[PDB]
Amino acid sequence: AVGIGAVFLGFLGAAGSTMGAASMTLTVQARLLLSGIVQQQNNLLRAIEAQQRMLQLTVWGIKQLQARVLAVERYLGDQQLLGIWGCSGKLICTTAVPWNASWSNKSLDRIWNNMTWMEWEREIDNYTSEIYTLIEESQNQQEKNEQ
Amino acid sequence: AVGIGAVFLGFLGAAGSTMGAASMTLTVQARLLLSGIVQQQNNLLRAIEAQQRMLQLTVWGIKQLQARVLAVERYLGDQQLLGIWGCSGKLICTTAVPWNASWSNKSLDRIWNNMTWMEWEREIDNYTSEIYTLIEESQNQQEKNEQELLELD
Amino acid sequence: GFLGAAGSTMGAASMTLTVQARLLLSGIVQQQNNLLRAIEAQQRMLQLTVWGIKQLQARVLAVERYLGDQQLLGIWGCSGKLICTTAVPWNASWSNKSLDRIWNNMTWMEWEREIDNYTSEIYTLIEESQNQQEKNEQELLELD
Amino acid sequence: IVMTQTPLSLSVTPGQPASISCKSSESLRQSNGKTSLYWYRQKPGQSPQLLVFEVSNRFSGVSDRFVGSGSGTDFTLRISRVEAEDVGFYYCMQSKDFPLTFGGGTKVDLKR
Amino acid sequence: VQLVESGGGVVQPGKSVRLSCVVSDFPFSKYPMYWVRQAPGKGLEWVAAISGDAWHVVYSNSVQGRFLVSRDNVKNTLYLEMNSLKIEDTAVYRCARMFQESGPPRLDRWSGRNYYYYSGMDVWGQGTTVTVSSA
Amino acid sequence: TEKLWVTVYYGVPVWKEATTTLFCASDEVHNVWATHACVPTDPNPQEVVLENVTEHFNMWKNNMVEQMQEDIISLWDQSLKPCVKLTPLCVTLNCKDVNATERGEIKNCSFNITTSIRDEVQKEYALFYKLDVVPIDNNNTSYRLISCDTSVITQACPKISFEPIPIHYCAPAGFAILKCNDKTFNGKGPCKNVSTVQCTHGIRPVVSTQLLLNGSLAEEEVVIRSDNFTNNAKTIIVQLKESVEINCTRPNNNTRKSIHIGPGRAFYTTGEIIGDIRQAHCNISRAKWNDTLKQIVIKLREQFENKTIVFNHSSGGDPEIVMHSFNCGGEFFYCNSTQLFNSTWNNNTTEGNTITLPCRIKQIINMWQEVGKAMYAPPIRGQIRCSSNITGLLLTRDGGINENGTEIFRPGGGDMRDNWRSELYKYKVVKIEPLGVAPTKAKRRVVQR
Amino acid sequence: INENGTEIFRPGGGDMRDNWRSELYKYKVVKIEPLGVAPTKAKRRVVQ
Amino acid sequence: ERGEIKNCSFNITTSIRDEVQKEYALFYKLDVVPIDNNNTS
Amino acid sequence: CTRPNNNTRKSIHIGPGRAFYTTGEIIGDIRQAHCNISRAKWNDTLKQIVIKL
Ligand SMILES: *[C@@H]1O[C@H](CO[C@@H]2O[C@@H](C)[C@@H](O)[C@@H](O)[C@@H]2O)[C@@H](O[C@@H]2O[C@H](CO)[C@@H](O[C@@H]3O[C@H](CO[C@H]4O[C@H](CO[C@@H]5O[C@H](CO)[C@@H](O)[C@H](O)[C@H]5NC(C)=O)[C@@H](O)[C@H](O)[C@@H]4O[C@@H]4O[C@H](CO)[C@@H](O[C@@H]5O[C@H](CO)[C@H](O)[C@H](O)[C@H]5O)[C@H](O)[C@H]4NC(C)=O)[C@@H](O)[C@H](O[C@H]4O[C@H](CO)[C@@H](O[C@@H]5O[C@H](CO)[C@@H](O[C@@H]6O[C@H](CO)[C@H](O)[C@H](O)[C@H]6O)[C@H](O)[C@H]5NC(C)=O)[C@H](O)[C@@H]4O[C@@H]4O[C@H](CO)[C@@H](O[C@@H]5O[C@H](CO)[C@H](O)[C@H](O)[C@H]5O)[C@H](O)[C@H]4NC(C)=O)[C@@H]3O)[C@H](O)[C@H]2NC(C)=O)[C@H](O)[C@H]1NC(C)=O
Ligand SMILES: *[C@@H]1O[C@H](CO[C@@H]2O[C@@H](C)[C@@H](O)[C@@H](O)[C@@H]2O)[C@@H](O[C@@H]2O[C@H](CO)[C@@H](O[C@@H]3O[C@H](CO[C@H]4O[C@H](CO[C@@H]5O[C@H](CO)[C@@H](O[C@@H]6O[C@H](CO)[C@H](O)[C@H](O)[C@H]6O)[C@H](O)[C@H]5NC(C)=O)[C@@H](O)[C@H](O)[C@@H]4O[C@@H]4O[C@H](CO)[C@@H](O[C@@H]5O[C@H](CO)[C@H](O)[C@H](O)[C@H]5O)[C@H](O)[C@H]4NC(C)=O)[C@@H](O)[C@H](O[C@H]4O[C@H](CO)[C@@H](O)[C@H](O)[C@@H]4O[C@@H]4O[C@H](CO)[C@@H](O)[C@H](O)[C@H]4NC(C)=O)[C@@H]3O)[C@H](O)[C@H]2NC(C)=O)[C@H](O)[C@H]1NC(C)=O
Ligand SMILES: *[C@@H]1O[C@H](CO)[C@@H](O[C@@H]2O[C@H](CO)[C@@H](O[C@@H]3O[C@H](CO)[C@@H](O)[C@H](O)[C@@H]3O)[C@H](O)[C@H]2NC(C)=O)[C@H](O)[C@H]1NC(C)=O
Ligand SMILES: *[C@@H]1O[C@H](CO)[C@@H](O[C@@H]2O[C@H](CO)[C@@H](O[C@@H]3O[C@H](CO)[C@@H](O)[C@H](O)[C@@H]3O)[C@H](O)[C@H]2NC(C)=O)[C@H](O)[C@H]1NC(C)=O
Ligand SMILES: *[C@@H]1O[C@H](CO)[C@@H](O[C@@H]2O[C@H](CO)[C@@H](O[C@@H]3O[C@H](CO)[C@@H](O)[C@H](O)[C@@H]3O)[C@H](O)[C@H]2NC(C)=O)[C@H](O)[C@H]1NC(C)=O
Ligand SMILES: *[C@@H]1O[C@H](CO)[C@@H](O[C@@H]2O[C@H](CO)[C@@H](O[C@@H]3O[C@H](CO)[C@@H](O)[C@H](O)[C@@H]3O)[C@H](O)[C@H]2NC(C)=O)[C@H](O)[C@H]1NC(C)=O
Ligand SMILES: *[C@@H]1O[C@H](CO)[C@@H](O[C@@H]2O[C@H](CO)[C@@H](O[C@@H]3O[C@H](CO)[C@@H](O)[C@H](O)[C@@H]3O)[C@H](O)[C@H]2NC(C)=O)[C@H](O)[C@H]1NC(C)=O
Ligand SMILES: *[C@@H]1O[C@H](CO[C@@H]2O[C@@H](C)[C@@H](O)[C@@H](O)[C@@H]2O)[C@@H](O[C@@H]2O[C@H](CO)[C@@H](O)[C@H](O)[C@H]2NC(C)=O)[C@H](O)[C@H]1NC(C)=O
Ligand SMILES: *[C@@H]1O[C@H](CO)[C@@H](O[C@@H]2O[C@H](CO)[C@@H](O)[C@H](O)[C@H]2NC(C)=O)[C@H](O)[C@H]1NC(C)=O
Ligand SMILES: *[C@@H]1O[C@H](CO)[C@@H](O[C@@H]2O[C@H](CO)[C@@H](O)[C@H](O)[C@H]2NC(C)=O)[C@H](O)[C@H]1NC(C)=O
Ligand SMILES: *[C@@H]1O[C@H](CO)[C@@H](O[C@@H]2O[C@H](CO)[C@@H](O)[C@H](O)[C@H]2NC(C)=O)[C@H](O)[C@H]1NC(C)=O
Ligand SMILES: *[C@@H]1O[C@H](CO)[C@@H](O)[C@H](O)[C@H]1NC(C)=O
Ligand SMILES: *[C@@H]1O[C@H](CO)[C@@H](O)[C@H](O)[C@H]1NC(C)=O
Repeated sequence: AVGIGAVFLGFLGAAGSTMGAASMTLTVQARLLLSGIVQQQNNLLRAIEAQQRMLQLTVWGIKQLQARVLAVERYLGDQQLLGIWGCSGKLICTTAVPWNASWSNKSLDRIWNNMTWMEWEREIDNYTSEIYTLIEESQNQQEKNEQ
Repeated sequence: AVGIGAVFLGFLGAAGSTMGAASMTLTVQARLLLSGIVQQQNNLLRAIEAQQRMLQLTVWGIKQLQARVLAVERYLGDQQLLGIWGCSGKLICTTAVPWNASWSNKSLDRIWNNMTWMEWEREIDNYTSEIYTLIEESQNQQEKNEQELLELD
Repeated sequence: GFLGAAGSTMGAASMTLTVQARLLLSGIVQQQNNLLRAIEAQQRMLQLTVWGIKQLQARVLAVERYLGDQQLLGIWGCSGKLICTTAVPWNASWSNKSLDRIWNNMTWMEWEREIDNYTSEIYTLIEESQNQQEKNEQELLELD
Repeated sequence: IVMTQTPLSLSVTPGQPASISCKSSESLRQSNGKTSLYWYRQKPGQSPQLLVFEVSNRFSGVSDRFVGSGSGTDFTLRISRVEAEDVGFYYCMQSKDFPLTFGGGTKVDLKR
Repeated sequence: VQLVESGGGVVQPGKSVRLSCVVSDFPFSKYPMYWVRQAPGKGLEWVAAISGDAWHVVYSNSVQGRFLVSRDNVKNTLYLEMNSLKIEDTAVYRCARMFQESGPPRLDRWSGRNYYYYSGMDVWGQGTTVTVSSA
Repeated sequence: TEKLWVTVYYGVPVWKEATTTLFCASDEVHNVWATHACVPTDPNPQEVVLENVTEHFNMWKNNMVEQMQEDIISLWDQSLKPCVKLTPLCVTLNCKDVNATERGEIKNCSFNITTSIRDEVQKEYALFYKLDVVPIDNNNTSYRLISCDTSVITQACPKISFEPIPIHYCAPAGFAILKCNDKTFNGKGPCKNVSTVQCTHGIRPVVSTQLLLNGSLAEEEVVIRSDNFTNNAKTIIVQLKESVEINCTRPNNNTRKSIHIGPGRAFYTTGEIIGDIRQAHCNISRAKWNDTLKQIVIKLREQFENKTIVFNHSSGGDPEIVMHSFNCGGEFFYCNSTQLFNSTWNNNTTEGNTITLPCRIKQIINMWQEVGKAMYAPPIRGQIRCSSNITGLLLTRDGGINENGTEIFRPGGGDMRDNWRSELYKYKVVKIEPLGVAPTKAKRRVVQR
Repeated sequence: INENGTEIFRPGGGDMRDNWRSELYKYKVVKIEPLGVAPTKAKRRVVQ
Repeated sequence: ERGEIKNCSFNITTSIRDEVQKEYALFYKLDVVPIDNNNTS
Repeated sequence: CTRPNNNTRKSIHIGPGRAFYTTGEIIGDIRQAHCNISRAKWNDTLKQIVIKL
C-alpha cells in the first residue's frame, strides 16, 4: 500500500514547455544523467550490485561493461567541452560571441515565449558545428586578452 | 628495515572525532577517493600493471575492470552533484536554502560539540533526497536565472 | 601531443603553458570518438574478441588517468586555470637554489628529478593549508 | 628472528674452493623486491669489510671468487680458489627488520 | 672515507660516558649511522641507529633507556651517550656508516607517517673500548 | 621576494617511461587478423617534433615486442577455436605413389574411417605431401600423421584467410609514443632527432623466418644491428636500404574435395591435381642479391675489423626451423635458402642471371612450436602466385672459431619475436604527467586573520 | 542425549566456508560515503 | 595391513591404432569398487 | 605426518597430449601413512577447551 504526494517535477517533465519555462528544472534533467536507479532504491540497487558479482559470464556480461564505460565517457565528453568554454559551473553560461542572424532571426519573444527546445534543436541543427568553434575562439582570445 | 615518522592525520582519522574538529580533515578523505595503492612504490604499480596486462584475457581481469569502473562511477556520482549545485569544490560550500527544522531541531552547540558524523548522519538519512532537491532548485531558481538577468542591461 | 616546451627551460616553457591551453588531446578526440561510439554497435555485434577487449581496457585506463589528474586540482582549490597559486611557503628544506637557476638553464623535466621525494609532502601541505584552512575562513567571515 | 652459521671453522688450502652457510629463521625479502642480507669479514685487529651486499651484488674492491645465493630464508657464500690472505672471521647480517642481527660467526683458516 | 672514534676508557657501573665519532669525506647529513658492539672474544651486536636527518632513532632492548645517541650535522659528528653502565657493557664499540644512503623520509599519503629506509653498512671505524666495573 | 611561495602548473612537459596496453587501430570475411575489430584510424595525424632533447632507446628491452607476440599467439587461438578437430583422421592408412608423369613427393592415400557413430565402412581417398606423413613398419605402404601422437590437429577454417594487414598501435589518452627519427641508429643508446606520436606507423604482421618480407626500409644505407656484436649468441638483424623482389608460385591446378567426417565436420583436401605436377618455386635476381650482400659485408667489417666474411647454409635438421619459411596466402612454403648463402666476401673481387629456388609445401603446421596444438591448413585449388619484397636478414654468427680470422654468418634466429624488433626499433612508450610545482614569484591572496 | 545431562561433542563441520570464516571473522567491508550536509549560521550571499 | 594396494591389469586402446595394450598401474583400495561379488575384477 | 612413499612414477600414453601419470612401483617397506602427536600438550589443549566450553 503506497501513497503519492506532489511535485517536485520529475524526469523530462519540462518537455511540455516552452523554453521560457524550461529554464527551470535544468537540475531535474541533468541530475539523472548518470543513473536510471537514482537513490538507494532498496530492493533494486542491492540486486544491481549482486548482478555485477555474477560477471563470470562472457560476451553478454561484458556488454554491460561496455555500456557503463560509454556512459561515463559520454558524460565526461560534455564536461570537457564545458571546461574548454569556461563553463565549469554550471547550468547557465553566457559567452562573448554575438549571435549571427544568418543562423536565425526569429523574434526573441517568439523564441522564449512560444518555442520549445526540441524545435529549437531542429531549427539550428545545421549550424551547431561552427557555433561551437566560434565559442572556442572566444575563450581562446579571452585566455590571451585577459592577460 | 623501516623506521617510522608521525601523523599527518591519516585516513579516516576523524571518524570518531567531534564534527567541529573533524570538519577540518576533509582533505584527507577527498584525497583518497581513487586509491589504496598510493605513491609509486614503485614495485606495486609495476605488479598491478603486469597483472592488468597478463590477465586481460580472463575473468579475473574482467573483475578488475569491473572494480575499476565502479570506482570511477562512484567518484563521478558525487562530482556530478557538486557540479550541479553551485559548489564546485571547494571542500565546503553554503547554500541559500534555509534549514527546515522539521528535519532536525537540535542545537548547534550539541551538534558541533558532541556528535560524530555518523551519528549525525543517522538522523538525516530519510531527508537526504529532499534536501538535495531543494538545494538544486535553489541553485537554479534565481541564483542562475536572475543572475543572468542581473547582467541584463 | 603538447610537449613542445620540453626543448626549453622552465622559463620560456612557462610562457608556453598558456599557449598550449588546448588539451593535450581528448575533447575533440572524444568528438571523433563519438563517431566511433556509433560504430561500436558493429563492434558490439562483433562479439568478444581480443582487440576489442584491449580497447575496452584502454578506454578505462585513459579515463582513469584523466580524472586522477583532475581530482587534485579540484581538491586544491585551484581548479583550473592552468596556473594557480597557493599559500604554502617554500620550505627551503626541499630545495635551495636561486630562482635564476631554477627558471633558467633548467629543463622542466630535469627539474622534476630533484623534486620527486618532496612532491608527496608538498601536495599535503597544499591540501591541509590552502583548502583545509581557507575554506573555513570564508565561512567564518560569512558567520559575521 | 635469529640467524645461524656453519661450519664453525673451515680449514682450506690456497687454491682450494670453500663455502660459508648462513641460515635465517625469518623471511628475508624486503618491500623493495629484494632481500636484505649482507656478508663480510674481519681479521684480528681489523674491522668488518663489506664483502657482498644484497646477496649477488658483490662490493667494489672484492674479487670475483666470492659468490653466493640462496632461498628467501637462507643464503650461502662460495669462495673459489681461496687465497692465503682469505683467513679471518666472517659474519652475515639480517637488515630485513629491527633489531639488526648477525649470524653466529665463522672462522676461515688454512690447512697443513 | 675518514671515520674515527673518540672518548673511550674505563668507568665504574652506574657511571656514564659520551663516546663520539668524527667523520669526513662525505655529505654527513645524508647518511644514517650506526653504532655496533662487540664483546671481547665474541661476535657482533647491533646497538643503535640514527637517521640521516637525525630525527629517527632506535635502540636495542638491552640498551634502550640507558643509551642516548645524538647528532651534529654541522660538525660531522655522532654522540653516543651511555648512562648507568653495567658491568656487562664492557665491550668494543664502533662507529659505522650505512652502505646505501637514504633520501628524505618517503611519505605515503595513506597515513604513511614518513617512512625511513635502513640498509647495510659499508664503512667501519677503528673502534675503541669501553670497560665497565669497580676496580 | 626572497620569501618564496608554492605555485602550481598544469600541462607541464614531463614524461616517464611506462608500460601500458597498446591500442589497435586501422582502416566480406574476417581473417585471422580481424583488423575490423580495431578502431578506424586517424586519417591524418598529429605528430610532433621535439626541440633540443635526447632520449635513450633500447630495442632489446622494449616490451612492445613482447606484447605483439602475445597478441598474435592469442589471435590464432581465436580463429582456431570454432573449427573442426581432426582427431578421427589419426589412423593407420595406406597410400600409394602418385603417377606424377618429385617422385613420391605427393602420395594418394586411402583410409577406412567411420564417419558417423553408426556402424559404417568409409574408405576415402585424400592427397598428402611427403612432409605430412610418417611411414609405418619399415618397407611398407602404411602411414600415420606426423603430429597425432602428442598433439591435437585442428583444421583452419576455410573461410578465414591469413591475409596480413597493416596494423597501427595507438597510445591511450595520457600516453604517448616517442619516436627516434634520427636517421641511422644501432638500436641502443641516445637518439637526438626525436619526435613523438599519438600512434605508430603501420606494421604488417608476418609469419616468417630467416628473411624479412615486406617490412620497412632504411632511409639511406644498409644498417646492421645486434645486441652485442662480440657475443655470437646474440642475433643479428639487417635492414636493407632497398628491397629485393622475389616471386613465388605453385604451378598447377587443384580440385577441392570435401569429406563429411561428421556433424558440422567438413574436412577439406585435394580431390585431384590438374595438370602436370610441377615443383613449387621462387625466383630472385642473382645480381641484385649479390650487390646487396656487398654492401652488407662492408658493414660487417666495419663492425669486425678486416676479416674473412662467410655465407654458408644452416646446420641442417628440422625443416620448420632450418628451412626458409613463409605463409603465402594460406599456404605454407619451405625453401632451401642455401642458394642465397653459398659464398665468401673476404676481399676485393656463375650460372644464369636469376636463381630459381624450389620449395616444399607442408599442410600440418606447428606454429610457435606449441606442443599439443597442431594446425592443419586446407588447399586453395591451385594457381598460387605471390610476390614479396625481401627487406632484411636474420643472421647469426658461428660460435667458436677455426683460427683463420674467419667469421661465418648464417641464416638463423628462430625466434619470431625478432621479426617485430625489426619494425619496432624506432619506438618507445611513455606516459605524460601534467601536474607540477614551482617556487615564487606570486602569492595566494587571502584575508587575515 | 538429554537422558543423563552432560554435553557431547563431535569433531564435526559442514563446509569450508568455516575454514575461511575462522580467519576472516574480525574484518568488515565498508563503503565510504564522502558527501554530507549540515546546518550552519551562514548565508550564500547571492545578490537579489 | 592387507588389501591396501592392488596391481592391475587393465586393457586400454592406445590413441587410435590397433593396439589394445595390456597395461598395469598401482591403485589404492579407496579408489576402487569390487565387481561380481568377491572376484578379482 | 608422513607416508613411506619410496616409489617411482610411471608414464602411460593414452592419446594425443594425453600422458597418464601413475605409480610404477613402491620400492621399500610398505607401511601405512600416519601422523604423530605428542599427547601431553594435546591433552592440555583439551583442558583449556573444556574450561571455555
Ligand atoms: C630521492 O629518492 C631516490 C630514490 O629512492 C628510492 O625510490 C623511492 C620511490 C622510495 O621507494 C625510496 O624508499 C627508495 O630508496 C633516492 O635515491 C638514492 O640516493 C642515494 C644517494 O642520495 C643513493 O646512494 C648511493 O648508492 C650507490 C649504490 O646504489 C646504486 O647501485 C646499485 C648496484 O647494485 C649492484 O652493483 C654491482 C656492482 O657493484 C652490479 O654488478 C649488480 O648488477 C648491481 N645489482 C643490481 C640489482 O643492479 C643498485 O642496485 C642501486 O639501485 C643503485 O643504483 C640506482 O638505482 C635506481 C633504481 O633503483 C636508479 O634509478 C632509475 O634509473 C633509470 C635509468 O638508469 C631510470 O631513470 C629510472 O626511472 C630510475 O628509477 C638510479 O639511476 C641508480 N643510480 C645510478 C648512479 O646508476 C653507491 O654507489 C653510492 O655511493 C658511492 O658514490 C658516492 C658519490 O655519489 C661516493 O661518495 C663520494 O666520495 C668522494 C671521495 O671519494 C667525495 O669527494 C670528496 O669531496 C670533498 C669536498 O666535499 C673533497 O673535495 C675530497 O677531496 C673529495 O674526495 C664525494 O663528495 C662523495 N659523494 C657524495 C655525494 O657525498 C661513495 O663513496 C660511493 O662510491 C664508492 O663507495 C665504495 C664504498 O661504499 C668505495 O669502495 C671502497 O673504496 C676505498 C677507496 O676509496 C677502498 O678501495 C675500499 O676497499 C673500497 O671498499 C668505492 O671506491 C667508491 N667509488 C669511487 C669511484 O670512489 C651512494 O651510496 C641510493 O643508491 C639511491 N637509491 C636507489 C634505489 O638507487 C634519493 O637519494 C632521494 N633523494 C633526493 C634528494 O631525491
Ligand atoms: C622544512 O622542512 C624540515 C624537514 O621536514 C621533514 O622532511 C619533509 C620532506 C617532510 O617529510 C616533513 O614531514 C619532515 O618533518 C622541517 O623540520 C621539522 O620541523 C619540526 C618543527 O617545525 C620538527 O619538529 C620538532 O621535533 C623535535 C624532535 O622531537 C623528538 O626528540 C626530542 C629530543 O630531541 C633531541 O634531544 C637531544 C638532547 O637530549 C639533542 O642532542 C643535543 O645536541 C646538541 C648539538 O645540537 C649537543 O650535542 C647536546 O649535548 C645534545 O644533548 C638532539 O639534537 C635533539 N634532536 C633534534 C632533532 O633536535 C624528544 O624530547 C621528543 O620527545 C621527540 O621524540 C621522538 O618521538 C617520536 C614519536 O613521536 C619517536 O619516533 C618513534 O620512535 C620509536 C622508538 O623509540 C619507534 O621507532 C617508532 O616507530 C617511532 O614512531 C622518535 O624516535 C623520538 N626521537 C628520539 C630522538 O628519541 C621536538 O623536540 C620539537 O618539539 C618542540 O616544540 C613544541 C612546539 O612546537 C614543544 O611543545 C615541544 O616541547 C618541543 O620544545 C622543545 O622542548 C625541549 C625540552 O623537551 C627544549 O629543550 C627545547 O628548547 C624546546 N624547543 C623550543 C624551540 O623551544 C618539534 O616537534 C621536525 O623534527 C623537523 N624535521 C626534521 C626531520 O628534523 C622544517 O620545520 C620545515 N620548515 C618550515 C618553515 O616549516
Ligand atoms: C502546455 O501548453 C499549454 C499551452 O498550449 C500551456 O498552457 C498555458 O500555460 C501558461 C502557464 O501556465 C498559462 O499562462 C498564464 O495564464 C495566466 C492567465 O491567462 C496569466 O495570468 C499568466 O501571466 C500566464 O500567461 C496559459 O494561460 C495556459 N494556457 C491555457 C490554455 O490554459 C501549459 O503551460 C503547457 N504545459 C507545459 C508543461 O509546458
Ligand atoms: C581398413 O579398411 C579396409 C577396407 O577399407 C580393410 O581392408 C580389407 O581388410 C581385410 C582385413 O585385413 C582384407 O581381407 C582379406 O581378404 C582376403 C579375401 O577375402 C582374405 O584372403 C584375407 O584373409 C583377408 O581377410 C581385405 O583384403 C582388405 N582390403 C584391401 C583393399 O586390402 C582393412 O581391414 C581395414 N582395417 C581395419 C583395422 O579394420
Ligand atoms: C588418388 O588420386 C587419384 C588421381 O590422382 C584418384 O584416381 C581416380 O580414382 C578413382 C578411384 O579409384 C577412379 O575412379 C574409378 O574409375 C573407374 C574407371 O574410370 C570407374 O569405373 C569408377 O566408377 C571410378 O570412377 C579414377 O578413374 C582414378 N583416376 C585415374 C586417373 O586413374 C584416386 O581416386 C585417388 N584416391 C585414391 C585413394 O586412390
Ligand atoms: C628530424 O627527423 C625528422 C623525422 O623524424 C625529419 O623530418 C622530415 O623533415 C623533412 C624536412 O622538413 C621533411 O621533408 C619534406 O617533406 C616534404 C613533403 O612532405 C617535401 O615537400 C620536402 O621537399 C621535404 O622532403 C619530412 O617530411 C619530415 N618527415 C616527417 C616524418 O615529417 C627531419 O628532417 C630530421 N632532421 C634531421 C636534421 O635529420
Ligand atoms: C658482449 O657480451 C660478451 C658476452 O656475451 C662480452 O664478452 C666478454 O668479454 C670479456 C672480454 O673479452 C671476457 O672477459 C674475460 O674473460 C676471461 C675468462 O673468463 C677472464 O680471464 C678475463 O679476466 C676477462 O673477464 C668475457 O669472458 C666475455 N664473455 C664471454 C661470454 O665470453 C663482451 O664484453 C660484451 N660487450 C659489451 C660491450 O658489453
Ligand atoms: C553570419 O553568417 C553569414 C552566413 O553564413 C553561412 O551560413 C552559416 C549557417 C554557415 O553555414 C556558414 O558557413 C555560411 O557561410 C555570414 O555570411 C558569409 O560571409 C562571408 C564573408 O565573411 C562570405 O564570403 C560568405 O559568402 C557569406 N555567406 C553567404 C551564404 O552569403 C556572415 O559573415 C556571418 N557573420 C559574421 C560576423 O561572421
Ligand atoms: C653481381 O652480379 C652481376 C651479374 O648480375 C655480375 O656482373 C657480371 O660481371 C661479369 C664480369 O664483369 C660480366 O661478364 C657480366 O656481364 C656482368 N653482368 C652484368 C649484369 O653486367 C657481378 O660480377 C656480380 N657481383 C658479384 C660479387 O658476384
Ligand atoms: C586385456 O587383457 C586381458 C587379460 O587381462 C586379455 O584377455 C584375454 O584376451 C584374449 C583376447 O581377447 C582372449 O583369448 C582370452 O581368453 C582373454 N582372457 C580372459 C581371462 O578373458 C585381453 O586379450 C587383453 N586385451 C588386450 C588388447 O591385450
Ligand atoms: C596430560 O598428559 C600428561 C602426559 O603427557 C599426563 O601426565 C602423566 O600423568 C601420569 C599420572 O600423574 C604420570 O604417570 C605421567 O608420568 C605424567 N606424564 C608426565 C609427562 O608427567 C596428564 O595426566 C594428562 N592430563 C590429562 C587430563 O589426561
Ligand atoms: C680494415 O681496413 C680498413 C681499410 O681497408 C680500415 O679502414 C680499418 O681500420 C681496418 N680494420 C682493421 C682492424 O685494421
Ligand atoms: C684485399 O684486397 C683489398 C682491396 O680489395 C686490400 O685493401 C687488401 O690489402 C687486400 N688483402 C690482400 C692480402 O692483398
